[PDB]
Amino acid sequence: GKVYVFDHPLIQHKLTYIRDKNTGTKEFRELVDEVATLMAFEITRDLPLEEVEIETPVSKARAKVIAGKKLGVIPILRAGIGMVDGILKLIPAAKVGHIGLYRDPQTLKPVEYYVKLPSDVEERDFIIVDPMLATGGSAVAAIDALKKRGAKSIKFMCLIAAPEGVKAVETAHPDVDIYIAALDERLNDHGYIVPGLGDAGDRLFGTK
Amino acid sequence: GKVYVFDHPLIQHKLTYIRDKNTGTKEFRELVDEVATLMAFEITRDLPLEEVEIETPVSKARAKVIAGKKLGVIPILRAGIGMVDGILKLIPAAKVGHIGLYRDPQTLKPVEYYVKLPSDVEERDFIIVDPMLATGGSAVAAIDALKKRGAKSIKFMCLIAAPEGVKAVETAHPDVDIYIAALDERLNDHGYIVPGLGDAGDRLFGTK
Ligand SMILES: O=c1ccn([C@@H]2O[C@H](COP(=O)(O)O)[C@@H](O)[C@H]2O)c(=O)[nH]1
Ligand SMILES: O=c1ccn([C@@H]2O[C@H](COP(=O)(O)O)[C@@H](O)[C@H]2O)c(=O)[nH]1
Repeated sequence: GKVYVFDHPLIQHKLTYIRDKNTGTKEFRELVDEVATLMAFEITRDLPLEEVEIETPVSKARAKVIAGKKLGVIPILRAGIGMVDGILKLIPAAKVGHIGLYRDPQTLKPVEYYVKLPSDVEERDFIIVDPMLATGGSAVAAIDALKKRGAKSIKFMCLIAAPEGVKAVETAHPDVDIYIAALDERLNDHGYIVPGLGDAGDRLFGTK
Repeated sequence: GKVYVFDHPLIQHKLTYIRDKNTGTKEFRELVDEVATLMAFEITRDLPLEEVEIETPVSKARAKVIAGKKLGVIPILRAGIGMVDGILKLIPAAKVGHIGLYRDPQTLKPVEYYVKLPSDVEERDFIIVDPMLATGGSAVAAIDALKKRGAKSIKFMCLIAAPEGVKAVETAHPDVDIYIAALDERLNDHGYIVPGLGDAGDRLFGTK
């Protein structure tokens, strides 16, 4: 599918401090939440409009309201929770589901481990969120997880992504669009995005 | 100058409930604040970017930060304060100035009455805010007020505006751009925008 880069100068600005190694855990946490809300605005620019008829204190009028559709925000444990409340600010109605993944010794990919979703799965559109899209491993497992439960609308959103990871998602799931804030250049032997921002989880929780 | 209409479906959605006569003062207040923050995002999409060199926990990097410029938010008493904090959320650094206007018995236009601005006036760009742009009377008086103090960058932003009021501003100040969320059709004998939303001040403060 297509990848959308959100280049708003405010996102770009906050992203810079998010990357800087000197930004402590508290600022990091707060900055990600902010960039999360900002991207939520850009992404929801799609929401279908239906027009009703209201009546202001002056006269009647033809206004518009949001189409009426169910939304689902699903963070990938653990660094994923860092971007939920930010999105929930704009869409308080959206339901929140979580997904855990485990990794085995001699394997090349993560695997579904813990899944909790809202019961109306078949109906609502979902947005899987995770700060980093590296090898695409965790993202793919997560989407496979959702498709298996029958959600037919899946979008992925992250701050920073690596080419390989984007390709991994394209290949495995061409029907899923990707929303990123920046596309870095590559991965290193340990799987970190370069230049990236280090370990999202540690920077967020300030703990292991 | 040019008028920019922000048609984001979220703004359109919230605007509808803002107009509805049945929305009580508390929701109104809160809804305006929200639409204010949302418009603040759209308007600041301009902010110039300068690129610095940071160093993430993984490697060095070339990032961008906001140009560095001073901003001023100036509400027109009284319904103007309803949109300040919403904007301040995105730009906490911006300074806040107020402007009061009085009206005399046999006159056709408002007039500067109370003015308090940050001292760096000559330097910073300002955004005058007021929920409604009706006859354009109050807006013009307000801009005249700022130009007289030597601010050379002035933008006007409101929720709903009437054609006459837009024209009034164009005529009196062609160098000021206008940012609105909706352009209604006309004014009635009492000066209210049709369909509009009634008296912004009463709906906001719930008092006279
Ligand atoms: O530089 C990186 C790369 C990955 N991850 C995290 O490691 C997990 C594995 O991503 P992936 O390698 O499966 O793409 C994801 O939860 C992601 O947030 C980071 O925190 N920093
Ligand atoms: O329908 C309207 C028209 C105007 N005003 C308020 O009355 C003042 C006068 O605007 P104007 O007639 O000078 O344009 C402004 O502060 C504006 O917010 C309203 O509350 N509702």
